[PDB]
Amino acid sequence: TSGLKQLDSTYKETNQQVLKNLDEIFSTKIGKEDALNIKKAAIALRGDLALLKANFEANELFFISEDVIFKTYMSSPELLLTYMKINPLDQKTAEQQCGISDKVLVLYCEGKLKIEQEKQNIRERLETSLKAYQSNIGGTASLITASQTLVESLKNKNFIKGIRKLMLAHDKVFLNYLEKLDALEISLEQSKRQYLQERQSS
Repeated sequence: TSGLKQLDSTYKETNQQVLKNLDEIFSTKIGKEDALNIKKAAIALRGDLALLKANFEANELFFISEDVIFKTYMSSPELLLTYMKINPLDQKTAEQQCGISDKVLVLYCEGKLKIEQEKQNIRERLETSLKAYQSNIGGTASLITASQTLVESLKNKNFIKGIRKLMLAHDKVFLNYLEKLDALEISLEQSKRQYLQERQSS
């Protein structure tokens, strides 16, 4: 989806601007431990913003490499079956879980197992992303209080909305990988099914 790179881009741009005006937004004689709190919030918000960007960028990185997998060995049962022949699982696991006589049925079984593994990896990533986001998005609120004009705080509000739109979009990419792998697992069984109808002709 190209709406992704759009959201991505708007985030990056306006995040750069906020980091630029950070000294200005939080700007600094007897009750001036309040100025400490201000410099405290400033420091905290840098950290929150940075951990958020770090999370997105780790995700953009996984997507590039994950997408290739869905163009290659996870693109069809035919290709996964091939991958699995060349790249079989260790003898322990292929015995505990895949000790069946037909050598082709072992490909199908090692295949399903591979899809399962991939699903687990993807959900863990989505979970890590979620946790990292949730623990940092709240700190972003400092921006509203710290803005001096109402006009400026509504700019910051709209900035934060970008963060959330982009994050929602990332969640959807994860969920969609999980969907593709589930559909693949079905195709693989439709494939296993035909193999068994074709096997009963000999």
